[PDB]
Amino acid sequence: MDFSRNLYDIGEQLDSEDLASLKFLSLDYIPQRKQEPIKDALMLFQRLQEKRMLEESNLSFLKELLFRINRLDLLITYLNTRKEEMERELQTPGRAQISAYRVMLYQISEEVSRSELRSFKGGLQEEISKCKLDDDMNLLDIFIEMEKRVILGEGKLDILKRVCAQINKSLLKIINDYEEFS
Amino acid sequence: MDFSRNLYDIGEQLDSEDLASLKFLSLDYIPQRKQEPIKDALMLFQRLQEKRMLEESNLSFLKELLFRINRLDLLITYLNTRKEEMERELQTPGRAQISAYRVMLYQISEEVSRSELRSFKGGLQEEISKCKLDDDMNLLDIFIEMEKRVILGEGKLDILKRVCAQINKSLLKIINDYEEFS
Amino acid sequence: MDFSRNLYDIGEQLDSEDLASLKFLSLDYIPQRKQEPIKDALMLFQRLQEKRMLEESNLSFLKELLFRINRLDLLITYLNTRKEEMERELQTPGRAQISAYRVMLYQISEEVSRSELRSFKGGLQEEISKCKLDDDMNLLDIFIEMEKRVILGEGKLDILKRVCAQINKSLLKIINDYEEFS
Amino acid sequence: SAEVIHQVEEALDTDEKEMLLFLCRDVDVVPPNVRDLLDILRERGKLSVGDLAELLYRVRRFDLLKRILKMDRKAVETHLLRNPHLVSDYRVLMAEIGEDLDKSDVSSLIFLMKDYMGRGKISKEKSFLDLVVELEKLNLVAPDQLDLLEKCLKNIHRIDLKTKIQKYKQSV
Amino acid sequence: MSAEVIHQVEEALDTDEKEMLLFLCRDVAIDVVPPNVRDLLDILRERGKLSVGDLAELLYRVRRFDLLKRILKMDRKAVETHLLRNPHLVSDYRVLMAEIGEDLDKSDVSSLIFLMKDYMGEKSFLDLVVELEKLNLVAPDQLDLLEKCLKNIHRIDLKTKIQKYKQSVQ
Amino acid sequence: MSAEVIHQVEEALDTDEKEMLLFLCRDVAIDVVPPNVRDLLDILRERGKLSVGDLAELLYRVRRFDLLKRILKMLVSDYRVLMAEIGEDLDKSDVSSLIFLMKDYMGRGKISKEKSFLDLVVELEKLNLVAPDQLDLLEKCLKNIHRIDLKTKIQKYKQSV
Amino acid sequence: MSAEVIHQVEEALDTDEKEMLLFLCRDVAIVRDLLDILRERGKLSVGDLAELLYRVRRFDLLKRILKMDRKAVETHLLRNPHLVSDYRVLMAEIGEDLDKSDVSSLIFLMKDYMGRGKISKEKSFLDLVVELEKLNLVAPDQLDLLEKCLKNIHRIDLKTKIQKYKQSV
Amino acid sequence: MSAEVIHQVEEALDTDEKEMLLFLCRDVAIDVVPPNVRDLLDILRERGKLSVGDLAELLYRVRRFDLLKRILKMDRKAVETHLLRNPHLVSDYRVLMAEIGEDLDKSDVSSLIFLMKDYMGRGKISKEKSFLDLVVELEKLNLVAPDQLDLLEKCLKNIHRIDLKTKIQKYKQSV
Amino acid sequence: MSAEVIHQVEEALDTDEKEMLLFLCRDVAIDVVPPNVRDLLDILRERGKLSVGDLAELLYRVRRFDLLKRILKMDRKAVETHLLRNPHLVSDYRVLMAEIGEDLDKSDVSSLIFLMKDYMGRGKISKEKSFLDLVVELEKLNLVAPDQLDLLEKCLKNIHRIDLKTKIQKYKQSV
Amino acid sequence: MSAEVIHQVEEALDTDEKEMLLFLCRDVAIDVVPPNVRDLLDILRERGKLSVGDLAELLYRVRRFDLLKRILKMDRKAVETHLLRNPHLVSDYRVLMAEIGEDLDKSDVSSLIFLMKDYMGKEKSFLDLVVELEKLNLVAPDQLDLLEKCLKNIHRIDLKTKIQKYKQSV
Amino acid sequence: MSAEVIHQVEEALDTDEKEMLLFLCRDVAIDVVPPNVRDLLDILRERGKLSVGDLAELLYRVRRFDLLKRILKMDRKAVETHLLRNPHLVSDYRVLMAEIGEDLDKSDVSSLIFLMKDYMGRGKISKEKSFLDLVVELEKLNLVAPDQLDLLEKCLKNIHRIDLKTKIQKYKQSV
Repeated sequence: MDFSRNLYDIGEQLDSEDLASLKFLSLDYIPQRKQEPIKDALMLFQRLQEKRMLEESNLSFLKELLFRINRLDLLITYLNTRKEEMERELQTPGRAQISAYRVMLYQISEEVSRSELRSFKGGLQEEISKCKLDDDMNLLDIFIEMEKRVILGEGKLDILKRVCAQINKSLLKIINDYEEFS
Repeated sequence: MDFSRNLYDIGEQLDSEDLASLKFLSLDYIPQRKQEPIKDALMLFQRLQEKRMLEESNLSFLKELLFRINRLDLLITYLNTRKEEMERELQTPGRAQISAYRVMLYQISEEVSRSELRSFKGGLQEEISKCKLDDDMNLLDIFIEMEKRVILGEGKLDILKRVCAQINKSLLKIINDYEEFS
Repeated sequence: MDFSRNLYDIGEQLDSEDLASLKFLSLDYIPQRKQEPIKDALMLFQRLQEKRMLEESNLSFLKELLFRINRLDLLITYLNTRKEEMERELQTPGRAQISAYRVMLYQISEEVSRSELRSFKGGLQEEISKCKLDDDMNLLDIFIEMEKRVILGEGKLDILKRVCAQINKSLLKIINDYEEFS
Repeated sequence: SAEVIHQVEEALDTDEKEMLLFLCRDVDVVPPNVRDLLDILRERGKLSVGDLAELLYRVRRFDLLKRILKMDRKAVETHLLRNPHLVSDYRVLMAEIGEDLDKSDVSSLIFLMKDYMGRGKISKEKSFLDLVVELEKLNLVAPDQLDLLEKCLKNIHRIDLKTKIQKYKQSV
Repeated sequence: MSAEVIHQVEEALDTDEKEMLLFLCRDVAIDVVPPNVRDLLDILRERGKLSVGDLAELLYRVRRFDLLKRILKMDRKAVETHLLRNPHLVSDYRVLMAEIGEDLDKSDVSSLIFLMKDYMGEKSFLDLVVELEKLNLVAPDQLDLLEKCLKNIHRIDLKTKIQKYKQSVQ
Repeated sequence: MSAEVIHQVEEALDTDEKEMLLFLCRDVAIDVVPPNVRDLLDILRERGKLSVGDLAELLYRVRRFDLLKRILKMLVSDYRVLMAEIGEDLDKSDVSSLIFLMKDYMGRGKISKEKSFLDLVVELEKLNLVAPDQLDLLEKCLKNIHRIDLKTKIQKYKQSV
Repeated sequence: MSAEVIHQVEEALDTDEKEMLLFLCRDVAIVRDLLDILRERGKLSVGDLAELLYRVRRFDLLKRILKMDRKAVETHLLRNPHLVSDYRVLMAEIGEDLDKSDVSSLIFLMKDYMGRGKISKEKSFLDLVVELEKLNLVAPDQLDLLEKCLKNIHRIDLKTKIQKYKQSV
Repeated sequence: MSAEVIHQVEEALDTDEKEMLLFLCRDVAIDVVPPNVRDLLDILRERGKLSVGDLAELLYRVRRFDLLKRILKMDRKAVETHLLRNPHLVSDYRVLMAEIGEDLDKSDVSSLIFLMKDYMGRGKISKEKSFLDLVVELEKLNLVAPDQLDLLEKCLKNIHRIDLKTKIQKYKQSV
Repeated sequence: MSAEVIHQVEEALDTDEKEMLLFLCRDVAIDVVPPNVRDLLDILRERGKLSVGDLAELLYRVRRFDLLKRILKMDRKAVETHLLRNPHLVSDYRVLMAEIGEDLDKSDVSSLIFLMKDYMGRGKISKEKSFLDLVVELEKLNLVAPDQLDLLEKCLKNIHRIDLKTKIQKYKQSV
Repeated sequence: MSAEVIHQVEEALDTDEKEMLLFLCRDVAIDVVPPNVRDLLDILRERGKLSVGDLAELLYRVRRFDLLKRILKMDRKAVETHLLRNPHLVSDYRVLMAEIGEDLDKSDVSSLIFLMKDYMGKEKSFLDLVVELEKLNLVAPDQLDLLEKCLKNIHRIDLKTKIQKYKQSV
Repeated sequence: MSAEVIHQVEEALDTDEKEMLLFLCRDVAIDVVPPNVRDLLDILRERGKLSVGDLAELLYRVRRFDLLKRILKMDRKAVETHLLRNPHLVSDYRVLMAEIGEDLDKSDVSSLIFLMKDYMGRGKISKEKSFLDLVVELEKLNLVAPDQLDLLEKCLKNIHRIDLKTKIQKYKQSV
């Protein structure tokens, strides 16, 4: 039972915030109904295993998830993989199993402070009800809610650009980089 | 293999809160006894199918429910309908299968926070005892309880206005707009 | 067969908790054995019909039962009776087919929350051992168990008053009102 | 008559039939079915319209009384009070006690009473009236002595029925 | 044909299937009270009403295609062609009654019994249907009572089925 | 082989069909009671009723078609067949109610043995309580057991003649 | 003289019905041969013939043979004097209401009184009545022992019927 | 005594205890086999082996004391005293077999007949037989005797019931 | 050993054992079929074939050791020894048929009669019949015989019972 | 062999393993439907297909190894070798169905039956559902397309991998 | 002893102690499986392995000394002395498993069943299970034995819990 022990050791280190980030990043492969009862890393790993995206021979997806959420110590300890090799593998076309849309959304969410989050909320208190605009909601839930109302899509980015222009320029730089990659 | 699969795919994306909203919105066609043992969207779809409000050649009610709870991605993906067509269709008189009273109640329920919820519970201690003032009750449960004791009828709205006047004026605006529409 | 249709429509609107309340309130005219296999309102209505307490020209007992559980909407919608008429009829002596002691017990049961219920269960450990202290039961079952061992009756209320004095005071108000009516 | 017997027998339950047979055991030969019991009672001459009304009233089926015998509760109660009884008070008391025990209570009663009775004699899934008739066969429950029944009833924490037994004892 | 074939058919059937088959053959043996399915098959054979096509029709009507393929060596397409060409043994009214009886649940049939207790004076829907037929309340040409009762219990799909059948008779 | 076929037919017949045939041929066997089908054929031969066409009509009402085909190697009153059909349409749970309902009319000990409906009809016909033109008692008894469909058949027979 | 009438009467009655006719004429004179001899004695007549059919409750033969139904003979029965005593028809009626499940109790309980032997052949109530009459234990004006036995067999309606008959005459 | 008491006793017994009464009286009536209770009682009365004490003993052995009080007008103590000073009409082996037969429920007799369906015919005991019927069948094959009980004890132990085995051992040590 | 012994033996038996005894003794009494057990015993004794050995053989074949011990006062071991030594009066085919009938139950015999009603006819076996009656009916048509048992084996295999077929083949191999 | 072994086996097993055993032995009893495991074992013993090795194999399929270590006095290695050499009773299809049904939880079966309701007409387990499907001639060892497609649709690809592996094996 | 004491004992236990008692009494009645506690106690009484001392030991091993004080009127010191002298009804392996199950909280059994999910399937783990259920499943798969505890010790070590491993080593060294 070496593989299951390794997965348990990896899932031991993750905290609540990393669990939420993983749940957001794994939306395309797990529907909301399965997402709701997930409360720890073991349940998420079981869900990933059920779709045959994670097993003894195949470990690319777990490595990609760990790389995206910026946890390299786990990669170098419990998986024996370094940063350069992961980047080289990801740069190869067809290997990335997470679209650039989710990656850029998470990167944008990683660079917002509480004051900037409040500015983002105030910029979007018109098209969104106050129910999902409570102080407890972070940027990931706001992005999910906007995706639910088809005001933020893969080809639709007007609202995001307009709101980000009122806060910072670096976010617009990241959006421009994503558009360039497209 | 086609229609049932589509219904299952649609129902897989609805979490517990959206299921509760759907159950509340459909009280006029599903009595309390059928409402009680429901825990997933598939059973609700079965109940709607039994009453012949949802089938291969008739999808109006499902589209109306999905548009009322502000879920446009499902409409645009799994049903191929845009916001403009649905808005125009619902604006036509005699075609809305859900009474505007329930829609107004749900829209009010979407505009209350936890502090506002506690203020609402405190304001309703006269006609309703502390038994229905449970901290786990949401606003929809309070609305149902009021509807049970004929204090919140479709023609009787004085108590709702009196309670809402102590929280915000936007709720009074919504109620007045509904009354003007009549 | 419009009368049976009306009774079926009334019974379809009652969930499980209201059915349990109706079963508890009707213990005077229905023994335990005839009450155990009852799990739907139709069986209770048929049992009442057997004893000729409910028919086409005699609906007073059904009206009283619906009034005692605060289901006035069913009264106005189907039986065509408002609260004022029922209050006037019940104020007249001799028209109450349900003893006031049972109604008082039910009202005490309604006014207790979860923490209050657990405190109520724990407060009986001073005088009764674990044999009759089943915590899985609810307040109504506790009252029935107390009635079985003649520790709580119409003429015996010391234990009930002592337990009620620990948690709340309005319950003592209800008990004192019942005693004043006695 | 003849049609009234058919109408009565076609509109009864199973446990109700058992209760009726237990009540009629007072008036002998063991009856196999309710139809045969009614035929025996009519042939013996004890059956009468008033007696049939009393029998149906003892089992709380007033709707049957109105539908068939065209009588109300007040008339049959006055007739029962004025005229001599058909079923003894002890049988009515036993039936009333039996109607107030659920499945758990009768299971506990049979488990308690299995100590000095055959395991297969009572077996399992049986009503309280069957246990009562078994005790009657063993000759330890009689209209004058009910001490063992009262003690066994107290063992299962049911004191209201013990008060009922005490009140019946005080009555006579 | 051979006694061993009908013996195998009788052995393989289930109790609910036995009851459905016994009810569904009431049109033929109208003056016979069958105590068992084996006796019913014997009576059908002795009256010259049972053949390979007839047995295939009976087994296909209770949805037992595996028995058609394994024993009678007939597939669904062939028995459907035989049904289309040869006249049916059983009228579509009994088929409709059986189809309706397979969809109602325990709570629904209990509510139906409570509703219908007024006209008459645990039991499955088939027993209720045969009791209604006994009192001449519902007949293949008159279905108003059953349609009204099905509409009153908020199960309108079966009412749609009945309406389609009633339109198909003309 | 006129004798061989009729002797072989008697083997396949069972007791219930023999009783039904006796009831149907009551009119033919008025002069002497038939003890058995084998002797019934002798009585019919004495009457001179030995004929393939008349004999084949009986099996049509008995509904034993396979033996009809074997005989074919390929008269009776319609009032009696109505009684036969009604008797065959009554299950074993209703004959008890019938004999209980009409217990007071006839001797209680006369029906001590368990009876088929044909025997009860014969007993009531001996008392002339049932007639081809008088069916009020039969109709009332059928209605009291809550079987209205058979009342329609009774009315159909009454209106036919 | 027509023997065809006698043949038809013999054939129409089944074997069990002959015992009723034999018991009815116990005191009148002392199977079909007995009827023929009674015709020779002169007591038997066409009018008295219908009385036997009326008592035995077999009304088809009245239309088949007598050509007169009960309507014509009901008045004649009252007009004609009683050919057979009512004491015999009362016993016939009592035997009518007794089933085969009761005669065993009678023969078992009364085995002590009459001869205990030759009880292997099952006997009807009429045979027991004849046996009792042989020992002079029962008289037409004395039915006390019969009433006692009927009460002992848990049958009260016939006990009241016996008293009704006794008080009637 | 007379025919009336026999009739009353016969008509006041259910079908369950009639089998017990038939089994208990096999030793007395072994020249002939009776078909029913009434024939057996009448045969014993005619043979002179039936009296008030014999009927009281039989009713006490079948545990129907109410009939003793009603018909025979005796109570338990009187019949016990009569039994203590009179020879037994039924042997101790018969009453022991009957007593064991009343402590076995359905789940045990089914197990016993399934276990011992191979020694005897499969269709011999196809119908659901009681323990008394099985004991009679075993006695026919001369496997269980008043002095030989090893096979019965082993069979009882084979179904995990040791209290009855101790009862058998107690009876064996009694003699 | 007068007629009293045979009278006791005849009266002690029950219906099924009497039927089995008549089927077993049908071979010897081929001159006249005895309608009653008394007639069979009388004709057997008249010819002188009835003796201690013959009665012991008859009672051992029907598997009733109680009558053998009580009446004949002979143990089963001595019966077996002197039955092996002396010539057998009952054919092995008859005891084989008796055993096969023993191993069958009501459902299986119903299956056989339903399957084989085509040859027997409705009126021949209309009433429910035991396996021995069907065996006699088959032997009437000479379809089954000690030198011809294939049809019986086929019919046994048709009802899904292979152990009986293997027993039949074992008997065939032995002889 | 003896009745003691059958009695002990009946006493040991619980209800779920009993149902699995009945499903596994469904095919060998081609025409008899047994109500109890006792009846099934008696039928197998009478038909001569029950022996020490066969009973050990049947208990091994149900995964009750302590019973082998206690009753049959055998370990898993001996029964594994016996399977390797002596041909086995239950087909690979039945054990594959049991393996698939073991992994489906109490909720996925409801979604599966909702998807499949269009081809047919209430706590159904997967074993009961597959028995019904086999009755309607929709799932056979030659026809495994419906099950694979439906398992893919509810996003359970490990079971689809199992089905594909089984198809590749044969 | 009697039925009344058994009923009083059963009416006082809660659900968790009921399950613990059912697991503890596995070895004594391994042939059968009882549905609830009352049936298990009845089975124990029928098998003759139930006495006042045995019931006292069973109550003591589940830590319910109040019942042993009032229901049986016994003292824990006397029970300890009896355990010292008399043989133990339950082996130390069962009490060790019960102790380990008691020491494990709700959030660790999920980790344990996830680690060992390869052998089992999801169907059993869909419902919530305690440590006793997992132990029973492992025993049924013959993966854990009283003389074979390496797998459980390794699994306990893998989840960063050492005190339970020390207890396992203590028991292993005890023999």
